[PDB]
Amino acid sequence: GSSGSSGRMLDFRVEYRDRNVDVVLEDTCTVGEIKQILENELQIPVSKMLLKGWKTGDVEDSTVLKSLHLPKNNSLYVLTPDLPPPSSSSHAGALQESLN
Repeated sequence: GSSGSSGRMLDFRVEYRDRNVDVVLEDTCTVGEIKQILENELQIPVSKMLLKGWKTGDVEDSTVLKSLHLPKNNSLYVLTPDLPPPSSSSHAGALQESLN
């Protein structure tokens, strides 16, 4: 059965322009995960997303949660400067051979 090893879940509340999403991942996961994760729920590219609001200055994706020892209730926020604003429909912006 399930015994011996235990993993504490962390509720990371990511406040994004669109809305606040709840994230749950063991402390074993890498800080970078939270990023790619938010994409599986917000469908947003980690590239356009900028993880911020850490515990100490700026944390590197090469760091693990268990390292920072985040509290039970966590609150983060994403900032997409490049990515355009959330709009139902728009006209401005045509497609044509051109790098992104």
